[PDB]
Amino acid sequence: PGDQICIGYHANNSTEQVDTIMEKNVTVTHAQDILEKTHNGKLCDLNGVKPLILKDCSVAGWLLGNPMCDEFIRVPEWSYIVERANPANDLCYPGSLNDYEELKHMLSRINHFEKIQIIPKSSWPNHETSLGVSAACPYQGAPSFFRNVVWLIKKNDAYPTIKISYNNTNREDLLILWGIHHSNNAEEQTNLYKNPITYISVGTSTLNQRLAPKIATRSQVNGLRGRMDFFWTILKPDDAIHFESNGNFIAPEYAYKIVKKGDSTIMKSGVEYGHCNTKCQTPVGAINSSMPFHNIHPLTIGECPKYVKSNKLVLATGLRNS
Amino acid sequence: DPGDQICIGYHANNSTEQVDTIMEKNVTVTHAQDILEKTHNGKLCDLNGVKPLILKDCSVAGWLLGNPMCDEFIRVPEWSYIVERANPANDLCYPGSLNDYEELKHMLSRINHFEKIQIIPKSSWPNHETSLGVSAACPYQGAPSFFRNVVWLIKKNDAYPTIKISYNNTNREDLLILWGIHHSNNAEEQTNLYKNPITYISVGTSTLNQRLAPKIATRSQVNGLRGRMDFFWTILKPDDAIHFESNGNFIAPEYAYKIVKKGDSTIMKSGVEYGHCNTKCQTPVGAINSSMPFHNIHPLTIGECPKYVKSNKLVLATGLRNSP
Amino acid sequence: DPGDQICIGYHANNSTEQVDTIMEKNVTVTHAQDILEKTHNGKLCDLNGVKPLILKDCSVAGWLLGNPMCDEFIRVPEWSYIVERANPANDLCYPGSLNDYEELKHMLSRINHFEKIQIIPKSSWPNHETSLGVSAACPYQGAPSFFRNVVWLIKKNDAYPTIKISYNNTNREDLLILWGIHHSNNAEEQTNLYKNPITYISVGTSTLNQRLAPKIATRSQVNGLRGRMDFFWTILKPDDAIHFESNGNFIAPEYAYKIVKKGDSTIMKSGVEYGHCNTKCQTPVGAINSSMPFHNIHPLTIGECPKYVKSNKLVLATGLRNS
Amino acid sequence: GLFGAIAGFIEGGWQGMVDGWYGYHHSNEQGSGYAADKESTQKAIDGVTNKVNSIIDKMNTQFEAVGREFNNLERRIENLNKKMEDGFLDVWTYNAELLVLMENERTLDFHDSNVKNLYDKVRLQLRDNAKELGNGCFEFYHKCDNECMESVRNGTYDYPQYSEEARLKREEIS
Amino acid sequence: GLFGAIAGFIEGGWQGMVDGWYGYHHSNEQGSGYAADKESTQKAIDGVTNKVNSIIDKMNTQFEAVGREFNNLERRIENLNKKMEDGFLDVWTYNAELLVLMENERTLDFHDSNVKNLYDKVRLQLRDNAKELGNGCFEFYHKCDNECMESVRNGTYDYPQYSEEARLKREEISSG
Amino acid sequence: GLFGAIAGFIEGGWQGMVDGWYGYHHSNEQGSGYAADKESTQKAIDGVTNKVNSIIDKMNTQFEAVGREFNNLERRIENLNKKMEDGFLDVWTYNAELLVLMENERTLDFHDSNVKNLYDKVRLQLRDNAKELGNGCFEFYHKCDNECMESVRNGTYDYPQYSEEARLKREEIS
Ligand SMILES: CC(=O)N[C@H]1[C@H](O[C@@H]2[C@@H](O)[C@H](O)O[C@H](CO)[C@@H]2O)O[C@H](CO)[C@@H](O[C@@H]2O[C@H](CO[C@]3(C(=O)O)C[C@H](O)[C@@H](NC(C)=O)[C@H]([C@H](O)[C@H](O)CO)O3)[C@H](O)[C@H](O)[C@H]2O)[C@@H]1O
Ligand SMILES: CC(=O)N[C@H]1[C@H](O[C@@H]2[C@@H](O)[C@H](O)O[C@H](CO)[C@@H]2O)O[C@H](CO)[C@@H](O[C@@H]2O[C@H](CO[C@]3(C(=O)O)C[C@H](O)[C@@H](NC(C)=O)[C@H]([C@H](O)[C@H](O)CO)O3)[C@H](O)[C@H](O)[C@H]2O)[C@@H]1O
Ligand SMILES: *[C@@H]1O[C@H](CO)[C@@H](O[C@@H]2O[C@H](CO)[C@@H](O[C@@H]3O[C@H](CO)[C@@H](O)[C@H](O)[C@@H]3O)[C@H](O)[C@H]2NC(C)=O)[C@H](O)[C@H]1NC(C)=O
Ligand SMILES: *[C@@H]1O[C@H](CO)[C@@H](O[C@@H]2O[C@H](CO)[C@@H](O[C@@H]3O[C@H](CO)[C@@H](O)[C@H](O)[C@@H]3O)[C@H](O)[C@H]2NC(C)=O)[C@H](O)[C@H]1NC(C)=O
Ligand SMILES: *[C@@H]1O[C@H](CO)[C@@H](O[C@@H]2O[C@H](CO)[C@@H](O[C@@H]3O[C@H](CO)[C@@H](O)[C@H](O)[C@@H]3O)[C@H](O)[C@H]2NC(C)=O)[C@H](O)[C@H]1NC(C)=O
Ligand SMILES: *[C@@H]1O[C@H](CO)[C@@H](O[C@@H]2O[C@H](CO)[C@@H](O)[C@H](O)[C@H]2NC(C)=O)[C@H](O)[C@H]1NC(C)=O
Ligand SMILES: *[C@@H]1O[C@H](CO)[C@@H](O)[C@H](O)[C@H]1NC(C)=O
Ligand SMILES: *[C@@H]1O[C@H](CO)[C@@H](O)[C@H](O)[C@H]1NC(C)=O
Ligand SMILES: *[C@@H]1O[C@H](CO)[C@@H](O)[C@H](O)[C@H]1NC(C)=O
Ligand SMILES: *[C@@H]1O[C@H](CO)[C@@H](O)[C@H](O)[C@H]1NC(C)=O
Ligand SMILES: *[C@@H]1O[C@H](CO)[C@@H](O)[C@H](O)[C@H]1NC(C)=O
Repeated sequence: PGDQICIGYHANNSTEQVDTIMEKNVTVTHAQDILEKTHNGKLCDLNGVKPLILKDCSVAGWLLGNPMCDEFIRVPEWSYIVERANPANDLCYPGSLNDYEELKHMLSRINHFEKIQIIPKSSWPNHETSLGVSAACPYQGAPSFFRNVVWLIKKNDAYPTIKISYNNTNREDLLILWGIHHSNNAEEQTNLYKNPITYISVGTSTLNQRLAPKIATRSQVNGLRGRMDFFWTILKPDDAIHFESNGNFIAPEYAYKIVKKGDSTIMKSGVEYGHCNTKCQTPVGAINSSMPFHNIHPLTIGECPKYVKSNKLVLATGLRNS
Repeated sequence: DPGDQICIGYHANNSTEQVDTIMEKNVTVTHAQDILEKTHNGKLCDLNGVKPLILKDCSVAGWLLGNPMCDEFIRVPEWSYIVERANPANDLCYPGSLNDYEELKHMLSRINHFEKIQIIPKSSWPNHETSLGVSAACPYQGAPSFFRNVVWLIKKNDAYPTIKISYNNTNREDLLILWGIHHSNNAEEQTNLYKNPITYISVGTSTLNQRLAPKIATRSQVNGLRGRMDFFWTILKPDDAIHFESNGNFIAPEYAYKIVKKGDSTIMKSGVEYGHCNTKCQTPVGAINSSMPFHNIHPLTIGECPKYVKSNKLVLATGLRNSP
Repeated sequence: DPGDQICIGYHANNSTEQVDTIMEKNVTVTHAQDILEKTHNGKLCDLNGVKPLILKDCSVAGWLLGNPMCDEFIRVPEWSYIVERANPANDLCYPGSLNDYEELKHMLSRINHFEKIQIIPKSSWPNHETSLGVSAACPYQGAPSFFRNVVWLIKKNDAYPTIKISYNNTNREDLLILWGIHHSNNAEEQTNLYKNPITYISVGTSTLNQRLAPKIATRSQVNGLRGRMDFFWTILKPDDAIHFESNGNFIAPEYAYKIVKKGDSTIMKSGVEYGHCNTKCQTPVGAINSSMPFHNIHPLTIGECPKYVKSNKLVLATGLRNS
Repeated sequence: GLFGAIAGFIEGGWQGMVDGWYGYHHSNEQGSGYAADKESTQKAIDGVTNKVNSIIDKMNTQFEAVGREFNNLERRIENLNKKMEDGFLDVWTYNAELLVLMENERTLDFHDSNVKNLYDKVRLQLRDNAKELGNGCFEFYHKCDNECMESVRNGTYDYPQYSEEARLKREEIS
Repeated sequence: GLFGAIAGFIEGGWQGMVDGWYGYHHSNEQGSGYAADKESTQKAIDGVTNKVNSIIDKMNTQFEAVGREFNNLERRIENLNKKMEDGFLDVWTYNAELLVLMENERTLDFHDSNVKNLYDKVRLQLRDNAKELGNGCFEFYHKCDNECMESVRNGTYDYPQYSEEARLKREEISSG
Repeated sequence: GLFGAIAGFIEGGWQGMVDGWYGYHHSNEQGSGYAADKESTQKAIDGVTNKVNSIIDKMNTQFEAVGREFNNLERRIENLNKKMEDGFLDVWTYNAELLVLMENERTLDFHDSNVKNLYDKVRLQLRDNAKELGNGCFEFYHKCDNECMESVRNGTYDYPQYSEEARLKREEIS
């Protein structure tokens, strides 16, 4: 006998196993895993724009010019902000920044950013401009203060009522920051500003703010019972901001031109910068796209796969192996 | 010799309809159905038989306070949603703000019954002037005016006696009451208007307990005005009383709104013209029919709508594979 | 011709259970299995071994401040979730408000350790009246009373000296401290109670810097009262001191709570009785013990629960067509 | 397809079959023509109708009011709504596409299954009394009148009626 | 009915057989009885068990506290929570209902192929020694006893052992 | 197992077949060897490639910035975000796992149907000129040389050429 023709199918030496709905651990000739599990372990540029990396400073310290942070650098643009989980450098003088979370969200991605001086120290001929200094903000071990703002003190035992204004002649939005100092007692209030009852008036086309110091006993933070509450606003072009105060005024000196075109968030990571580019950034590293799913980290920025709780997603492509 | 022949076969027609399967693309089929909604009528329609409130030239704040530059339309006792332009032409003729504006807008998005009534007529102010609270930034009928549902009280005969008034909600429905405070520009302006250098406003109900003081300072010019007026609101429940106390800078109510709210909606930002139509699903660019499980018109829909997807076609094969 | 016959066939039985396919409806099958959980025990249970904090008819505010109609001292030092009724009857006997009330309730939803301690004894006010701060709106057994955990300080001998008191958190645990301010009705009432026409409250910690002032104005009667009491709270972390300054209208704290929080939960609105049971998933109408992927009991669930769906049955065919 | 029929042993399908989805074509001494099998097409009509209705009707829709009611100092909350909206868009777009892709594969296989099953019913009735050309047709070993043509189509083909005459055409014809 | 066995040519289950989901029914001179194929039945029961377990075990459940913690001036936030909760209910409801509908179709067709696979197994062995009745049974052209029945039910039917014996009747049966 | 080919009447795969997924093994007077059916192998490759690409390309991805920007007095808001992120994770994890399980079952049966269809195409051509061995092989009743074997794999097998030889062989065993 003989002359036989047979029908059969391919088989190889593969050990790749896939799971089906009715059967588990089915060895197949070929298979592909559609789950991304690999990251480069480096913080990268997001679509060609480098992140703004704050080494040890929070956004509040970097914005207000904490003497332990650098005095601005070549950062005219960034795609996201990298913060440490607990930045050591923050508001050195204890206090607060109003709407700090909303301010950070706006500053997460900035198209254009440039510090300028809006009010020189020559604009205060009747107040002391160099005496606004504290030991809780030392620069070279010597007491100092926030670089971008001025702590005004009485001159000649007098604090004349301030009436100053700035017209935003720039063609871009301006970010202006100012503060109010909270005294500890009545005696300290007069020693610094000579005026017992004081106020701060801030006015723009949209802003109408009145601030008064809260003089009370408070626990020591960084050796200080005093507090300073800082505030911010966005001054539109050709608009003007008006400051009026008779004490406790932390007058702005520098301001930032803001051009915002997109949005991002704040990333909390200690991973270093790798001079790379990516479409998706996770706190532990960047991941290359084209897989529909991933399991690296939930707190991603960019066009990323869908984060799942799987360790393997293996699609079967070949035949069942013998 | 002729072997009789019986054959099996299937249907075919003249159809160019194409579907995509999981393993083949562009498969011609005899018949198919699309389960995706793609058409809108390009109009704003009534939602379940209730026409929306369409503020063509006004914001909600300006409409409520009675901005004289906003067009007056016939009273609308009920609406299913509120339509606003992206940038309303008139919002606040006198520069200022309305407190909790976003929440007030959301509450007023769907109102079962709305009716303006008079609570404090201008005849009820013997010791304060009621007709000079007027600005050129709020013209009405060729004359300087103000928000017409409130009254801007001014000193009379160089005197502003302290106001102590009360209103009891005798109606069976809730009442929306608005009032405000005027922020002066300097001490001279304050005395020229109210004669009292230091002024306050106290408002009290069974729940409300509010104290205001004018923030007298220098600001930028809006509509040619450096002053500001911040308005506030509350819902006066039936049989409760509201108590106003002030010695200056008080923007007293004159009209209030009997309000009945049963359902909830939002505010649609659109400029599409009203279409005198009814729908179960409204988009800012038009109404859709909402029979299919999916649609790709717009994400900001009001009503009972299909699931919004970013797709161009969802075509199901119903017939067989068609061959040429 | 009795040709021997071998046949091929399949099972059948008496089952009337029916499943639906994507192309056919009402198909009887020999075996079927439902993946929709539909049963609950109808009682409020412990959540993973921890009993819920059930407030019968008191709110979180009245329970915290010490409303006389509430429990004077709760036994639970630990709870998994708080059970409130839809409208608690005893919220604030004296009309007023509690600052950041909704966020405070979220924190207290699940508490690892909770113990009330006394931080300021009533003997700490030698020149103020500590026994006249009562009200008909806060009765205990008919007689006028007040919140048990705070002291309504009143002028003594027609004088209200400026108060300057402070407390250091010497404990090893965070302290929840509550205080308040009383809003007078008129100038004469302010004098009749505190003798100082213009008064203030200053509260200061390492993070808190608060200035309060009474709002003396005409208001509507609530519980027969036109006065109001606004209450506030803060978390005094260990080794930090709170500082109080006031010359009138001060509602001083007496008792505080040592609090340790290690998990999060929410407030459940229910009237269902406690069932002396344990569960990993709890609903306002009853706890469910299931491993099914879906349930249709209730949407407002606390715990590890299946996915709530709008379905009456999800029955899968685990057998063949019946006949 | 998945069973073999549409573009299988049958190549293109019949344009003259306008009375149904599946059917027969006979060719005897009396003439030729087309006919449809009512039971098979009706099941196919109901099956696809149920499939489309199930996909449409099983969707649950609720009233919602979707807008933008957060101000410039509530952008963090508006980001949360954006993430929620876009997340649901991704879920529904993905499911709708795959559901359409997969059920279309099922539907065409379902039509393929019906044609092959209709073939096997004819195949198991004619047996050795007819010979299969392998292209979707059968060659009778006897004479089949229009009455007997319906018998194949309507399930009443009597095997002994032509078994003897068949042998005189298959075995006898060498 | 995707493979045409369950209700295509078999046309009816057997209430008599209680041993398994699929099996055989022999009827010879010794008697009549029901046999169940333990091989395919065990595979089907194990296969359906995996499907049901996979539908159940793949659902990830985490601790969540669902409540209503927003007040009369936080309704916009509440609307966001409502849209989120309603959105997740719509997703799960659609998936769960359609998952059952699709898998119920596959499970029934899974049972349909198992019968045909058993049917095609017997058909190959007998070839011409037994005719195809069309009702899911094979009437042997030869004589087959209980031992011979076992060979068909475990895959050891010797065709040439009864070849010419079938032919003598086959060439005579068709003669009428 | 749905078609009883890959694990059924064909009990195993061929390691010697390396140029395709499905194919033929022949054994005639000129020798024995392997031949892969590229018409079936290419269509299977395109379909499997389309399925993997569809599972990948139909996913819609958008720019999102996922962080934690809510303070200690906004924990209700961040709990809303927690329920949103966890809910979407449950949706995607359940979808992804079941999508793999269902399609892996579908893909394996897709190969099963292709192998079965190859067997039926060869069987439909040989008819009674070959013997069905029930193991995936056909024993010819005639002499099928290398050119004849290619015709079977080319769908061009000529039945009338070997009819009398096959019938003589069938009678030769009688
Ligand atoms: C300006 C200054 O050094 N003031 C200290 C004060 O001296 C007073 C003197 O300025 C005035 O003319 O006359 C009165 C008597 O009538 C005082 O003699 O003396 C206090 C008690 O010795 C000091 O308090 C101490 O302050 C410490 C912090 O020092 C700094 C700081 O580093 O933050 C010193 C800075 O020069 C000063 N800033 C400015 C702009 O003048 C600040 C400032 O006073 C506070 O930050 C405001 O709250 O304080 C420690 O806090 C220490 O515990 C405390 O005893 C006065 O510093
Ligand atoms: C302290 C007191 O008894 N006040 C009531 C007032 O008595 C006057 C007295 O205070 C003053 O020294 O001398 C004059 C005569 O020269 C009066 O004898 O009389 C008013 C008129 O009836 C009362 O108004 C009523 O107050 C009610 C409130 O009851 C309580 C409460 O809510 O528990 C009673 C408490 O004794 C009282 N506590 C304190 C520390 O003063 C509080 C408190 O006054 C208010 O809660 C503050 O707003 O009030 C009802 O409100 C009732 O409707 C009202 O007519 C004075 O209470
Ligand atoms: C929702 O479905 C309805 C019903 O199918 C659609 O309404 C239909 O719209 C078409 C085109 O606008 C109308 O056709 C027109 O009819 C008039 C006669 O009335 C004729 O003069 C025109 O030339 C044209 O054929 C049709 O009448 C109308 N049907 C009904 C019942 O009113 C509607 O357009 C769908 N909605 C959307 C958003 O697509
Ligand atoms: C499959 O079997 C179910 C029973 O399990 C059938 O459901 C029944 O369908 C009838 C007619 O559609 C329903 O009557 C209708 O009920 C509603 C209220 O639910 C009423 O508004 C209508 O006027 C009418 O009386 C009946 O209630 C329903 N029963 C149940 C238990 O759901 C179903 O029709 C069967 N489907 C098919 C395709 O055969
Ligand atoms: C299924 O096919 C069979 C064929 O084997 C059909 O039996 C035949 O049915 C036709 C239809 O009525 C009968 O023809 C009729 O005959 C009488 C008398 O000659 C005449 O008056 C009528 O006008 C018509 O021509 C035919 O006799 C009958 N064959 C018999 C009785 O042997 C059967 O009806 C078919 N089933 C269905 C449901 O159509
Ligand atoms: C299915 O057909 C569509 C046309 O309906 C094809 O889409 C075309 O793709 C080419 C690619 O180069 C474009 O240049 C054409 O403009 C497209 N036409 C349209 C109308 O969109 C599509 O490519 C086809 N599918 C495949 C797999 O080839
Ligand atoms: C499948 O294989 C993996 C890897 O070896 C093993 O961990 C797992 O237990 C296996 N599962 C079963 C059901 O055999
Ligand atoms: C700023 O300067 C421009 C220059 O024309 C002027 O028009 C504008 O009013 C100024 N802004 C003020 C005064 O707020
Ligand atoms: C309003 O009038 C009713 C009429 O009986 C009265 O009972 C109620 O107390 C009044 N509300 C006040 C005074 O707030
Ligand atoms: C509380 O007492 C401790 C004891 O060492 C001290 O360190 C701490 O500063 C005190 N807290 C204050 C003063 O706020
Ligand atoms: C298939 O093989 C036959 C026999 O060798 C040959 O004649 C025919 O041309 C082939 N078909 C092709 C090459 O398309």
